[PDB]
Order: sequence, then structure tokens, then C-alpha cells
Amino acid sequence: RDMVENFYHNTLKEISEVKTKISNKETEAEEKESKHRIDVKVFLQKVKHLEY
Amino acid sequence: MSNMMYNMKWQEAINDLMEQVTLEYLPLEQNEQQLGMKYKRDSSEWFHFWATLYIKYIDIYKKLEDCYDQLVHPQKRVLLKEMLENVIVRLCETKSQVVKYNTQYDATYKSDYPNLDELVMDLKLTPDCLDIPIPRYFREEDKKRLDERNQILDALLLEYTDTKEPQEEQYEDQNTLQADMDTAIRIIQRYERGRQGIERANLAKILKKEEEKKLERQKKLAEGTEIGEETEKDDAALVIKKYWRGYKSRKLVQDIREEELLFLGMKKVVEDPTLPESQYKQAQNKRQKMKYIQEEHEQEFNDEIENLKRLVKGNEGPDILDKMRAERREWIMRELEKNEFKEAPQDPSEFYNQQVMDPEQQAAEAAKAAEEAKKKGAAKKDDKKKKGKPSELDEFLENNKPTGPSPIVLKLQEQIEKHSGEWSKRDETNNFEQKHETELAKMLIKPVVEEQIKQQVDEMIAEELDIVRLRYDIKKKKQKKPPRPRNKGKNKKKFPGDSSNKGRDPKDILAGLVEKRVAKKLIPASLMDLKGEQNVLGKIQEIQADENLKKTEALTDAKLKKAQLEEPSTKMPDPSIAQIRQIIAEYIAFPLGSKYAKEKLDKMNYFFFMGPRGSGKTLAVRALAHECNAIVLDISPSNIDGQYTDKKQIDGMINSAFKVAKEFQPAIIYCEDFEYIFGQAKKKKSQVNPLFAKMKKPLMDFKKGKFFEPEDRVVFIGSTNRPWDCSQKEIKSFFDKKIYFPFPNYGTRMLLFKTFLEQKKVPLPDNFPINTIAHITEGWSAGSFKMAIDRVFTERRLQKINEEQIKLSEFIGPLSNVPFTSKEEFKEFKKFNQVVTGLQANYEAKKAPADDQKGDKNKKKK
Amino acid sequence: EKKLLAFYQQERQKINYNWIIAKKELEDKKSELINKEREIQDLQENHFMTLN
Repeated sequence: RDMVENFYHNTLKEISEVKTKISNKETEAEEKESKHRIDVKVFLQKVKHLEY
Repeated sequence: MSNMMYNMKWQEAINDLMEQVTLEYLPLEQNEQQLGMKYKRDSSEWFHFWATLYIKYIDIYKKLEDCYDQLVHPQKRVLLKEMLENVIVRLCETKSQVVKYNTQYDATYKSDYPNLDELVMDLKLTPDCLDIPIPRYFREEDKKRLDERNQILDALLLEYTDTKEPQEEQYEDQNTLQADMDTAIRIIQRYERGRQGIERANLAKILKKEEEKKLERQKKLAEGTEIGEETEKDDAALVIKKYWRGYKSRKLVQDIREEELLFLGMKKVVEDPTLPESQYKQAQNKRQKMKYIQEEHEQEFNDEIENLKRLVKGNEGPDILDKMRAERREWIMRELEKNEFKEAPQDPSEFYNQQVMDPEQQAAEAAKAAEEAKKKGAAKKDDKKKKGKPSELDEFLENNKPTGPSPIVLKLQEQIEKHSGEWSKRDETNNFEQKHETELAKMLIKPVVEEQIKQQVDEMIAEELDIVRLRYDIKKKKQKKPPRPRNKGKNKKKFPGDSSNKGRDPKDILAGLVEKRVAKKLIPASLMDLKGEQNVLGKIQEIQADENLKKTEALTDAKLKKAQLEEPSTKMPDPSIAQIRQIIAEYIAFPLGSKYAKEKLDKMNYFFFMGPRGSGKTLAVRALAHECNAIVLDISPSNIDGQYTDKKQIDGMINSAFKVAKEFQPAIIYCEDFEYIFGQAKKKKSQVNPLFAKMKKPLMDFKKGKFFEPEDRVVFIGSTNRPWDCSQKEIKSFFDKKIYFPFPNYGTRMLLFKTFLEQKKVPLPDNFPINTIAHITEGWSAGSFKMAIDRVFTERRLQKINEEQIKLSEFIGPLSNVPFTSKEEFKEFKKFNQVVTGLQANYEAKKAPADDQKGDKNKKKK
Repeated sequence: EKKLLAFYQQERQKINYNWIIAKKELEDKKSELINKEREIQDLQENHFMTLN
């Protein structure tokens, strides 16, 4: 019983760890997508700097 | 992270709902393909089917409620809420259906606590899979009115009560000594003098022993005995070194043992909530951010819809408005041609009447109307026939016909398909924030602008039609006024207290109630706060009960059988704490907390409760009040004693409380000590105030009048401590349902002990025999448990828990000090539960044979 | 003693079932994390291609 209690507790802890990993993964993905859109707009504005 | 996970969870929940819909459609289609013959499906199979359906719907409820709790798409949230309420309704209906078919053991148990443990284990789930905590969205949804109500309540409390903290259950301690300070001083003086005399005489005994040892040593030295002293130090050092090395070995052994405990997994690594980095803290922060996200999307989506409707009306308002003006003009011209300018329309409303007939719609409605009115034609010929009694088979088939798709089933399924078609096929990659889509906004806003245009054009073409009819000077055929609305003096059921509260607005009555202390802000509580276990072995208890009853049937001695049946049938397992939590949640939170469930479920608002003092009735009341944010008005004689001394005041207070409940939705009324109002009149002279007993007539007429509207989400609470005092027939016929709280069992009682000990922040011992204390404590209610736990541990005792581990005898003293419930009280509780609930009615039903006839009854007329 | 044995057995079986569920959820979430990492790499590759 002690074995199973702590195995369950550590499995839940690792589940929370994977959850935090995933949340940080969406954080980084959103950061990178924001930069992607930003640089796309910056290139379209370079198509105005080229008018200059 | 949260959005995608909740999308997947809703996906799984909809998969579960589709699984249940296909499963339940299976019986209907199978019957359609085999309608020729009858079905010999035992109640066992139906019980399994409905229990699996109930558990799957419980899982669906959990997932959907959590999603709505952290679903941020307001358009998605509205669908989730409606689907959740529909699923909750069909869940309550499934619970009721399981209740009806509780015919196990060849019996007719209509138990509100059906046992699903056998299916639960057969389905590979633990008992907690049945948990149904009350949803917390009952507060946020339409929170304005309840927040205003609570603001007014707190203002009144400061107006008279002078306190704001929620009142806690103050239990008077019977350990108070009615003695003057002199008596206590003398007692303490006697204690101190006795202990000092003991100490001094012990010192005298010590000195006597010292004298004896000195004499013995002197006598020994008189014999010229030489004792080596150098070797004594060496021996002492050797012994101390051996013991120290052994202690090092032992401490290292338990260090390795605890390393195995933490690594191989003996002791759980408990996370402290107070620490900054606790995982629960991160989860709470994420949930708080996510919830604020749902409100932010709600507010901005409302603003977007408002602006969109404004712009839509501005741009496409005049044009289609003028087009429909022209349509109304053409209809008016056609009307005039049909009447040749003699009789003209008064309202363009009939324009819709002529265009309601949809080709396919006219077909469906014409067929339905012909079929319906056909049944009315035959109701004229056969009247002289007799009024023959209903046949047994007719009603057996009517109430045994397998129910088809319930309308709420249609609602939930169709919502599922529509969500799949619209939102599932929605590309959120561009809308990475899962916010509202302009397309849905336009689609659901078009009705508002269209109906605004229709109303404006109806008014405008009404003026146009007036002028056109005046153009031909067509006299307005006198509009025969509909029969004057005679406000008949209908004998609306008159209730006590109307005279003293006529002409007063609700706020004044609320102020009076607050000043009268009838209404109080009870401490917030949660339904999951009711630590309880599922009926793991309740079914086996029932099997043993049935077998023992059958063995009793085989008995020969009439006296022995009579004696055994006189005592309550203890073999029956009492309702589980988990089952009681389920029943209370389903009957209160959803009806009290949801309007749609109230409409779609049984229209009951009267609950009675029977249990020992402090057994948890207050805990349930607090949990329900906090979850539903409902005012709790306690009209208990104890809570009102010393303030009411006449019938008029009681009548007025009851009337005011009922009016507040009707208008101050949601509202709940709790009343303890119900025995004194509905107890045994023939009993001896009870010390309680007779005035309390007079409440029966006002409440009797209220109940017989159906005061609270069935949909109105207000319930009356009745909980007592000694069920036998009240009249059983009146309890049966006056409350919608009754609940008996069982005494804690070995497992539940031990788990409650563990929960309280962890609550007090006392360390957990590894070798402590919990079940031993559980056995020692059998026969006590939950209130006695809490009182003993509070008594055992004090401020310095809790601060000293580390030095002294918890000791068994610590609970020996308090257990006797707290009130004790004898086995006789439990037996009477069980008897009252069986009788008032009607279980004994079923027991008598399934024993009387049908051989006895109905012969002569007319000779004995003298 | 018998009663405690029975209770410990039942509660041990309960936490065994709980630990099985936890392991299943942990495996599913680890697979989800792997797929999230693959999504991040795909976003990066398409980002480089669009920049080019």
C-alpha cells in the first residue's frame, strides 16, 4: 500500500511536470509564431522600403 | 496548453455522450426489429444497463463541467452550459430510473440510493468515479442579482448584527461547573497540597534509602574489601562505545529504510500549499488566469456583438425596411381588392398569418391536425358505456414500456451534431486565441436586427394602414373589447402573516428578518467537504440481510419470529455517505442552482433530514449555501427561542421568509428541532415552548397550497436529531423526500479520523492502528467525532505534538466525555428510516398472499 | 487484526487501479509532448522556408 501510494504520487508529479513542459512548449510556440508574423509584416514593409 | 487540453477533453466527453446515445438507441431499434413478442428482461439486466449509463454520464458531467470551468470561448461556453444542463437533467432522470428498478433480491426497493458497486468494480473503476461535486458556475452565471442580495444582507447585518464573519456552529459544552471561585480555589489548593506532601514524603523515602545504602556500604568496607577503580572507567568506556556504535548502525538502518521509503516509494512526498513553488499553486494561478480569460472574452464579445448590430442596422436598416414596407403596402392593396375597398385591415399582423403556411410545413401541420382532431370526432357516440376498472396488464405495459428518446435526449444529441458541424470544422490556427469568430457573430446577430426592423415596419405600416383605411373613409368596425378583465376575488390560498406585511416592499421585510436574526450568513462550505466512502460492500450487506430474513422465514417459533421482526432489520446496509452526497447534490444543487433542471426534473422543494447531533447536517447546509450562494433562513425553534411569544409574530415571520424566498431567488429555508412542531402530542409535558408546535397549521396550509412555484428555485430544509419524536405519517405526506445520515462505518470513520488529524496539522505515524481506534469509537456521530478531536488537541498540545507522538489513550477520555449514541438509538433511527421512507411498506407488500377472498360483508349490519 | 488486513487489502487494490490510470495518462501526455515538440520543429522549418 505504501508502495502504491508513493508510485501514484510520483506518477502524478511526473504528469504535472509533463503538463508544465507542454505549457512552456505552447508558450515558446506562440512566441515563435508572433515573431514569424512580425517578420512577415516587416518584409511586406521592406516592400515599401524598396519603394523608397 | 489549457485551450488544447480542454478541447481534447470536450472531444472525449462528446465521444462518451455519442456512445451513450448509440447504446440507448440500440434497445429501441432492436425492439423495432423484434416488436412481435414480449421482453423477458430481468431487472438485473436493466439495472446493469442504467447503472453503466449513469456512471458514463457522471464522467461526461465531470469533464464538461471542468471544461466550462476553464473553457474560454464564450460562444463555446454557452453551448457547453446548455449541453451540461441537459446532460445533468438526463443524469437525474437516469438516477430516478435506476431507483425505480431497484428490485434486487426479488423485491420492490424504490431506494434513492441504488448500489452500483458491483458494476463499478466489474467496470474497473474506483468508487470515486461516482463523485459529482456541485458545479461552481451557479455563482458567476447571473451573478449580479445574487451579489446584490449578499450586499444587502451584509448591509443589514452591519445595520443590526454588527458582525460580518460567517457564524460557526457554537456547541455548548456540558463540562461547565456551577461553583463559585472559592470552590475552584479550594480544589486547586487540595491538589497542590496533596502533590507537595507526596513530593516531601518521597524525599523522606529517598533519604531513608540513602541512609540504608550508606549503612550497607559502611558494613561492606568494614570487611576490608578492595574494589578496583581503574577498570571501572575502562568498562564504562567500552560499554558506552558499544552502545554508540550500535546506535550509529541503527540510525543508518532507518536512514536506509527512509531512503527506500522515498525512492522505492513508501512515504508520499506531501506538497505544502504555503510554499511558493507548490504545483497546486501553479494550477490555481493558471485557473485564475484562464477564468479571467473567459470573462475577458465574454465582455469583448458582447461589445463586438453590440457594435456589429449597430453597424448592421445602420447600413442595411433603411433598405430592407423600405422593401418590407412595400411588401406590406402590396398586401394592403390585395386586402382592399379582396374587400373591394369596403373592409380594410386594422393590423398588418395577419400578413404573417397568410405567409405562415409553408408548403412542406402546411403538409406536416395539416397531417398532424387531421390526426389529432380525428380523435375528437369519436368522443361523441359511446357515452352510456360503463366505467370499468383499469386492467392490471394495461398499466403494467404502460409503466413497463421501454421509454424512447426523451426530448432532452433530442436536445443533447442535436446540440452534439450542430457543434460537430460548426465548431469542429472551424479552423482556429488563424484564431490562435480561440476567441469569437465574426461569422458566428453575424449569423446569431441577424435575428436581432431583422426583428427590430420587423417591429419598426409593423408600427410604420400600422400608421400607413390607418391612413389608407381613412382614405376611403371606411368606418372602423367597432373593435369589440375582449371581456373586461374582471379581477375576480379568486380565493387564492390565504396564508398567515399577510395582514402585517401588506404594502411593504421586500427590502423592509429583509431588514426585519436580519434584525430578528432569522437569516444568517452561514460559513461557506463545499459538497466535496463531506468526507465519505462509496458503498463498497453495501450490496453484500444487502445479500446477507436477505439471506438472514429468509432463514428467519424458515423459523418455527412464533414468539422468536415476532421478537426478531420487532427489532429493526439491522442487516440492511444504511445509505452510503457517497450515495447521500449524490442524492443531496442531485436534489438541491441542480434544482436550486439551475433553472432548466428545475423545469425538467421532479418539482419537489421539501427535504427532511434525520440524524444525530453534529452528524454533518450543518456541513451539508453550509456546502449547499456556499455553492449556490443562497440565503439560509433557519426557523428552528432553538434559533428563534426567546424572541417569539405569540402566533401572530410566527405567522408574519413565516410569511416574510416565504415571500423573500419567492422573490429573493435563490433562497433556502432550514429548520432544526422539527419534532417540537410535529411531535407526539400524546407524549409527556415536553419542556419546549408550546408556541413552536403551532407552526404546523401555517406550514400545513402552505404545503397544501403549493406556495413556492415548482420551477422557482427555492427549497425548504427540515433536519432533526431524534426522528422518533415527529409523526411518521405527517413526515411521509408533508416532505418531498427524506434523508437519514448513517453512523460512520469502519472505513468511513477511519478516513474521517485521518482527514481531521491532517487538518489539525499533526504528524502521521507509520505503525498507528487506525482501525483499532475506529472500533473503539463505534457508536458516535460526526459531531461527536469533531468535538472529541477538537477537545483532544489544544494550542500547547498541538505545539507539543512533535515531542509526544499521538497516543491511543489520548482519545480514550474525550470519547466518553462527548455525547454517546447507544445501539437503541441507531436501531430506532433505522426503524424510522424504513417506516417513513416506506421500505416497511414494500416489506409488507411482498409478504401478503393473494389467496384471501372478498366474500360476505353484509350479514353483519346490526 | 483481520479487519485491518481486509481494509488494507481493499485500499491497496484501489490505489493500484489509481496508479494504472495515472500511468496511462502519463504515457498519453508524454506522447502529446513529443507531438508538441514535432509541431514546434515543423513551425521552425516552415519559418525558415518563408524567410528564404
